[PDB]
Amino acid sequence: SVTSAKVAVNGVQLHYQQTGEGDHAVLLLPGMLGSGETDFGPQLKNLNKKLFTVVAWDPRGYGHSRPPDRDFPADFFERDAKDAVDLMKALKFKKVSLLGWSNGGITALIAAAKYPSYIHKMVIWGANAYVTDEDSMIYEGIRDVSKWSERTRKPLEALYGYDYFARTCEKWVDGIRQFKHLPDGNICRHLLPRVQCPALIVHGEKDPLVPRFHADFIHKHVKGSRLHLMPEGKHNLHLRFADEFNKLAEDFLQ
Ligand SMILES: [Mg+2]
Ligand SMILES: [Mn+2]
Repeated sequence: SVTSAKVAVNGVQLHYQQTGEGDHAVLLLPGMLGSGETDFGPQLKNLNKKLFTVVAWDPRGYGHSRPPDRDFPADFFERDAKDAVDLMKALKFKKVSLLGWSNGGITALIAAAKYPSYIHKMVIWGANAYVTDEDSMIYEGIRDVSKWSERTRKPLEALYGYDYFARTCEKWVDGIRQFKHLPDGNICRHLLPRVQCPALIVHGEKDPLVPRFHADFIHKHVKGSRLHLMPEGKHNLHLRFADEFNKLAEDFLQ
């Protein structure tokens, strides 16, 4: 049983979903253009409701956190990280663990580094702490939503409507693209050494959007982190292998 609602945080009404009664609060952070509704169906239903209290948020401009419309300033990842922790604080949790997928994992790495006393543990997958030419190219091939597989496009076209969907996707490529021009193509390489909580980095060896070197780099610099490779996993491994991923995360969080 899942409840959806909005809460006022930093000038925006953020939408989120909540389920469970457990004393271990967990925030599910979605990837680009994501939402609790489209990115975390299997988690919101299957994660142990006895052990955890699960919340899936919609970053401003994504999901149902509209208005406002999504924009991508130089600090958009840090802004999402602030909103994410302020949202959990708004919901009265005193500490939380984080499950971050893709851009959501980047956000989670940032939150843990900036608000270490608030974060217990974290599980991230498909994140990249910087942008390279290989990434830049990958993102260019993702730009046009029309070129997306009817399956991957259906839920998002339904959520936002084509126009907003395709357009936001464009601004995202332009937004994630801006980092290549900073020293080291940096997004958060400098914050990895500041992550102080136990971290589990999962990576699908067949992930087509994020090269494995990004998972190896984050494992290397996040002290005490563990890196788990899934031979058949792709970028959406928590959906394609929900039961397998869920056990991995639940075993790690306890
Ligand atoms: Mg360098
Ligand atoms: Mn929502």
